[PDB]
Amino acid sequence: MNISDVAKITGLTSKAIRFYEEKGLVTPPMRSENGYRTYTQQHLNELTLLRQARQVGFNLEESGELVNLFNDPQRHSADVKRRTLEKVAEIERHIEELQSMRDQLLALANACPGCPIIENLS
Amino acid sequence: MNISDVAKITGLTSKAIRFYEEKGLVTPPMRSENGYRTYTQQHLNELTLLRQARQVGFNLEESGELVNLFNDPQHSADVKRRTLEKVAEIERHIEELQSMRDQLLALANACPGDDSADCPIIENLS
Ligand SMILES: [Au+]
Ligand SMILES: [Au+]
Repeated sequence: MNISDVAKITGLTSKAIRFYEEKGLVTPPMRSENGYRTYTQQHLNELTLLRQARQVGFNLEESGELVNLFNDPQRHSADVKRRTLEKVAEIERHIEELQSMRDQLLALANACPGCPIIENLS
Repeated sequence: MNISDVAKITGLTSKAIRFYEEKGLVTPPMRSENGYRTYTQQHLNELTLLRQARQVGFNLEESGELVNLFNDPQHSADVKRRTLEKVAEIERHIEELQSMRDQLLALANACPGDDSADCPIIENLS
């Protein structure tokens, strides 16, 4: 496949695909007799993984490590699990933060008719 | 007040304060006899609103619009409206993080968590 198809299939922008290549986070694409990029199911898997890991909160470095673990035939599922539970703790904190912001906005909204909001924000 | 005083009082950097002005998000300050910016309590109020609006979820334009409403002599329900949409947006964000947490905790529970290569987490993420 060419980069365009890989994009449509993975839900990543060509920009992003080329980016992960520049960072060395995914297996480089192959070059054809013409000098253009072609990918295989293997590249599709690595990129899919990378996309979903970013979606669930993993940053770049971590996402790359997951690709490494993915390509490691002798990976320890325990290592992946520890990383996943750590990531869960972070998501929990992130949730607590957003909840704290939501309560403050709701308080401001409560004290308002149809302006405490603006007055207290400045 | 000069720009440095405003920075100390609001906690914003002088670069940030110059940025807000450059983007017309706040009222431009006047000039002193020597050509330096002079601020008034109105500037402190706009910059504070802007800093707190951002800290509580609003983006730049939304913050700029909140500042425009602030300066208006007249819109209780026009702000309560914006405020409540920002809350709906946050709740949706919370809903999404919760969903990712549960999904990761489901995969982790299915994980052997041992020295074998079989891994449901890696498998259902790639
Ligand atoms: Au209000
Ligand atoms: Au696992």
